[PDB]
Amino acid sequence: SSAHPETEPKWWKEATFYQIYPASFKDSNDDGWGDMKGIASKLEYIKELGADAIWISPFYDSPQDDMGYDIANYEKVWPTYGTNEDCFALIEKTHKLGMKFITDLVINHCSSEHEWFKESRSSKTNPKRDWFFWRPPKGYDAEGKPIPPNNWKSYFGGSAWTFDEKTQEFYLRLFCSTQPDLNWENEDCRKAIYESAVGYWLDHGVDGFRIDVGSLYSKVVGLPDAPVVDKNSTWQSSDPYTLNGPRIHEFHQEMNQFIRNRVKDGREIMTVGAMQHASDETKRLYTSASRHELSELFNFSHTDVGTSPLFRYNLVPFELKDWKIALAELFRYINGTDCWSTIYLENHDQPRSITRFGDDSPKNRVISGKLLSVLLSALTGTLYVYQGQELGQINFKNWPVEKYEDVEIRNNYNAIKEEHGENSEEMKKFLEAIALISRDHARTPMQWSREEPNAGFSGPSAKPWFYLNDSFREGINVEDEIKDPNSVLNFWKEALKFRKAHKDITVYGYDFEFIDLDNKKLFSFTKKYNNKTLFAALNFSSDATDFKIPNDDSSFKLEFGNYPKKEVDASSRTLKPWEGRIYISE
Ligand SMILES: OC[C@H]1O[C@H](O)[C@H](O)[C@@H](O)[C@@H]1O
Ligand SMILES: [Ca+2]
Repeated sequence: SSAHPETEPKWWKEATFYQIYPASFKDSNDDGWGDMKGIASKLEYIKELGADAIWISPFYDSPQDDMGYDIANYEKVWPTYGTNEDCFALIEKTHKLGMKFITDLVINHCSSEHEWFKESRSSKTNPKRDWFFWRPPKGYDAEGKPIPPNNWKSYFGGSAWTFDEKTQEFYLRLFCSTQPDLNWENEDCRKAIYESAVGYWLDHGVDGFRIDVGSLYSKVVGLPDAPVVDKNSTWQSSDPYTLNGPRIHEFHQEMNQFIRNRVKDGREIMTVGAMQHASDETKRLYTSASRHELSELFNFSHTDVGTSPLFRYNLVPFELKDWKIALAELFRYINGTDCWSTIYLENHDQPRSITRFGDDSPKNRVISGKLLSVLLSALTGTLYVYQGQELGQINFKNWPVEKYEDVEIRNNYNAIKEEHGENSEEMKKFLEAIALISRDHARTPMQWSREEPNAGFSGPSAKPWFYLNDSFREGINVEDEIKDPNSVLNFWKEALKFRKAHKDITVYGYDFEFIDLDNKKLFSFTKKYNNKTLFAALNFSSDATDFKIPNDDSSFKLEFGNYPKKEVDASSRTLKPWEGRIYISE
């Protein structure tokens, strides 16, 4: 383990994080929106699951045009969630339970309702004009409408610019129309961002930050028209000019130094960057401890599988190997370095992992949910569990498009309508995809009980902010799963206990090697830690599947799996349907 600097322990390397989506976790006052008192009341549940830390999605004052990711004030809790004091009390309660607390740092962009933008947009001459990206129209079209400065596509569809009538210029918004991008080229802007979004929260005791689209802060000068890579789209991905831009490391080093100098009590701060995509070299530049940038990052290749590179909402075929390789992108690069990795399958931007990567049928949803838990329990990196993942939550079914809340759905729908027609092949493909891929599959209220109609998320008379998934009626809820010894919840409790007990090789294991990489059913690998060897054999299929242990002898003992502990023949070399096994040799 000496030629493996990545094995140096840190609280944040071996912490299991639980991600809370505040709108959808727990309502304490029957207004249909989750809130901080709700979260506080459920911290014991999170601790009992086995979590070491929580990440709460944005709870700051926000119009909710992107459900919190459009922030109007970094220093004020959205009143519907509570007061600032409620938040400080929540941080303290988390701490007093022996858990760490990270907050979501959303500083590529802010709300157009933020005072910075209200000032910026007020004239062309004000001190904050250049805190955002303002450009004149490229020209005017044949109908007299202003043409945006370039061809860039919003992450939510359509143009990445919005026209301001008052000042007669467009402003850049990679996200929704009310999320203007902050101009990191402006040093005064960067310093104000650090003070408000970072310093305030450090002063109030956070243990770290999850950094929203942290790879987007550096725009290539001139904001040039992007390559026309999609021949059936008006607008084009800005990635070459916005993703991992030339100043991105400079900016992350500066922010890291700010954090180091602002902390008052010497505590260890974790940063996890949602960096989206990066070469292995770029990943190392971000997460090498000696670089003083990020602690770790999320890379999205494993959650991209089965979606077109040109458009997330066009489905494409994939095979198990594609997912194996994409998952391994998270962690293989750290081998023999001072870098660190993340491990996750779900977040508030993703559909449910059982639906995507298991089998959500009534027959297989439990066993395949447990299989995914076996996989994640054994992988190197900081593990994240998303609210409801531990219950084996699945995608919702048969929802009409108008039922979806997500601005990502609404804006993409409207762009397709405009470009291709509502009754088009392009629309049909989109509607097919949303049923599998929409962020909204993550966002239906948390299911605490079988109680009609709100599943214990709120009282029975409340109208939830977003519809319940019918799955609560099918036993996917906290109360029913606690009482079922065979539940996905009780299994996740076991998986986290197993991971912690064997943390040297589960959390810090190295020299990851695939076994039978091409296999369309078997996901198998080994890892090392000094004298120890971990071997995984995981059957992602309803068919029985054979496996071999490389250098198989007598030392390989079965330490964890999803089939009944007393019924499994450890010497057998065929996995049952959806069976997973972790063997450890010493
Ligand atoms: O902040 C803009 C977007 O950034 C990331 O994708 C966030 O995780 C997502 O929820 C948000 O819509
Ligand atoms: Ca509420």
